[PDB]
Amino acid sequence: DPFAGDPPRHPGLRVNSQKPFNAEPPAELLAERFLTPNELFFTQNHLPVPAVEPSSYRLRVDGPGGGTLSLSLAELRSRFPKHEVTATLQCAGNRRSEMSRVRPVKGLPWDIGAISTARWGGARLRDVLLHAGFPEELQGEWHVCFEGLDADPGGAPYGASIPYGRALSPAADVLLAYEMNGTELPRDHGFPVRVVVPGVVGARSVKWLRRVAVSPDESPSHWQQNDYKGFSPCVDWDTVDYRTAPAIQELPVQSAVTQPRPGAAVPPGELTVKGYAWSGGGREVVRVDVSLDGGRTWKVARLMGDKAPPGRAWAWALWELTVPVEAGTELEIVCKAVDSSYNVQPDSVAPIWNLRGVLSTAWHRVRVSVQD
Amino acid sequence: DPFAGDPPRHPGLRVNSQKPFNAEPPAELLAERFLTPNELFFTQNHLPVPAVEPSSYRLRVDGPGGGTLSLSLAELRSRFPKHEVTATLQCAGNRRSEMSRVRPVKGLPWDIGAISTARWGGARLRDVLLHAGFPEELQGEWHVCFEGLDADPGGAPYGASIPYGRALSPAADVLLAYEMNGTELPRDHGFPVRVVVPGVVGARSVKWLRRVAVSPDESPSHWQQNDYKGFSPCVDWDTVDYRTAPAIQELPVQSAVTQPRPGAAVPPGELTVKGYAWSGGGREVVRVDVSLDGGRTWKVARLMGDKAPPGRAWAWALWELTVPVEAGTELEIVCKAVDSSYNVQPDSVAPIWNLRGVLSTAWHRVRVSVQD
Ligand SMILES: Nc1nc2c(c(=O)[nH]1)N[C@H]1C(S)=C(S)[C@@H](COP(=O)(O)O)O[C@H]1N2
Ligand SMILES: Nc1nc2c(c(=O)[nH]1)N[C@H]1C(S)=C(S)[C@@H](COP(=O)(O)O)O[C@H]1N2
Ligand SMILES: [Cl-]
Ligand SMILES: [Cl-]
Ligand SMILES: [Mo]
Ligand SMILES: [Mo]
Repeated sequence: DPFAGDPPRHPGLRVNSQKPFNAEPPAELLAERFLTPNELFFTQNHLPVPAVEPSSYRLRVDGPGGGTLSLSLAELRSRFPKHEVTATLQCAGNRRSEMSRVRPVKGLPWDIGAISTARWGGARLRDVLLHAGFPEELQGEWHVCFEGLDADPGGAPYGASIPYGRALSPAADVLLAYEMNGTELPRDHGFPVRVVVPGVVGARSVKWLRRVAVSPDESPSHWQQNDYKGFSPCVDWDTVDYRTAPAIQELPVQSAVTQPRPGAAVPPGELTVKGYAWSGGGREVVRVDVSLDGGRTWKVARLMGDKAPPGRAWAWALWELTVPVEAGTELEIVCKAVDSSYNVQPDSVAPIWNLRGVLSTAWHRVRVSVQD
Repeated sequence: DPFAGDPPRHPGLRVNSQKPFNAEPPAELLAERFLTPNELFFTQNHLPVPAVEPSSYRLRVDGPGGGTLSLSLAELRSRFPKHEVTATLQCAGNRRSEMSRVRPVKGLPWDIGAISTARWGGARLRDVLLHAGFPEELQGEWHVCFEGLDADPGGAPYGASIPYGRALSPAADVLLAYEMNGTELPRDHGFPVRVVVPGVVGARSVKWLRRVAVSPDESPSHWQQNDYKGFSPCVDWDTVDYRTAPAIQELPVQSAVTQPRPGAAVPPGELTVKGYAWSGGGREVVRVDVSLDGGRTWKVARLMGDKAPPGRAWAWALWELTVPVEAGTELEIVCKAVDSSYNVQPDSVAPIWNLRGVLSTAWHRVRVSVQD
């Protein structure tokens, strides 16, 4: 059994796949803290988790001339000044289950928790590429490809890429992280090294990093070429052409209600509605609107989190609204967020449906009742 | 009469205000060419158009030390290498009239044409600021403020600002343009010099430029402080607080059908539906979905325009779809676009309504009939 070596996990996780392991924190905890504890941080693994011996570990990074720099874990910690970045990882498949309610899709049935936040610490990718000899700017469209230590039966490793410009930008904060929420990277989250690409879909943050290579083309791996792309709602498995859409990089504006939960009965009087909101590309969320009546009237919720500099809002904003509720009434609780370029979330799922169930950002609707 | 000196305009424009002059090209022409002819390019003036004598004209630019560089038109053309940028200007109030159909708003009643595209030529703002002595990077949050030659009765000039980082970035392409579609700037469009801020709302492209100043704060002008901001649909004229929302800079994904027009009767057989689509922040539009039945089924339209580099899609994409139509049927034609960070347009206007009628990006719906 190729999965016998996997780490043990926290017992309260909402597991949707045991092998390979994929799970999300329970929604009643998801937004309980700004930083998600390492043991509740959602996990997405495509393969068995690699067992890595710290000192024999080497990160291979290909130089501009065809040579190969070979860094050990200790050298990565001491050569480069440690940088810390608090960033939210949201999986492309977050909220896929709401899509399945319209028309079945292919994929892990995530609810609203394929997203978590953490303070990451490690080397700036930028610094590692400069040390390897690359210039700050290459002419044309270049990419930085990553490969993990985890590989399938037939030898292919999980892989992804980001544009060279993003890798080199001081502002973009791309890290080769070896620390998570102040402790070392847990095995499930990439020990000893992973890439963390703030503002960008989870798929690009390659875990258990074994190689970094600069290339004129995107990563040729299956997960970069033939997956994680958005299509028209009309497209199906026989008409789908992966060359007609760009690989998902930055994600659109997103939000969900974490309290209360669907079906709940809530005491009359006052109700505190809580949730998260986030946007890709470092775009700050500037407002969250909340509705108790299915989206015909709205009030502005209160935002917490900490103002990050412009174009660098890598972390979610948690929100709450305490509102008056009348005994024996029916509520349809809805939330929607607005980002700094004023992008908004769409009303319904059907018009954004796609065969892979990714990019599910329609309003989150929660139905509950007020106790008599 | 303070407006006696205004330029004459093309006779076929859809004028919504004569003084000050505000007009849009007729929708049947809007998307007829990729570059909008200077005489049809939409015009938004807040005040009378300034009469400027070329040789006595001086652009005042404040240096880092409190000094003042003073450039003439000839020096602006010869000191700095001319750069050309094709960029679409969309006004914050575009499609405001669709908002008014839900609940009256305050503002010029634009239809779908408060948007146009042109090839601009002039000095890079960047180069002008470096010549003035500024560094490529200032610590903290800085702004570059602009003031036009046009001023109200009580002396205040039209003004706006953009973040310093945007002004200095080579990639961002901010220009002090003196040419438009190969000829000199027409008076209505800012002769002799205007700022052109690609990917950003029209309001920031200050026309008839008289001053450029770097400041730790945003432009203090009315149009930067107490206008051009987005609010919750619940907010009204007595609860509105302009300090709770950011000045609009980058705009969200947008699209509209230009052919056919509402109410048209179209021959049976085949129908070519045409329109535009655009997104702010240099984000390319990657798809346009078109529906003939009110948005329940969709087909992918065909895109034209020319692939710009990543993060620099400053120009709209024109689109068309030739579709089969049955005699004696009713059609509700709808279009929606998707940008490179996968942002999408919302289904309905009501949930994005705001008191100023700005940021109108819900699906454009056109109802027509097929002739028997
Ligand atoms: N090596 C490797 N990295 C990977 C993956 C993987 O299967 N293998 N999954 C990816 C995807 S789809 C996601 S959403 C994130 C999730 O990271 P997390 O498990 O630490 O939350 O890891 C990315 N990095
Ligand atoms: N000096 C000056 N610049 C200005 C304006 C103005 O009133 N005065 N209007 C602004 C706004 S709201 C818009 S939408 C654009 C429109 O530019 P255009 O008239 O060339 O299309 O100009 C901007 N620049
Ligand atoms: Cl997934
Ligand atoms: Cl307006
Ligand atoms: Mo993912
Ligand atoms: Mo405007």
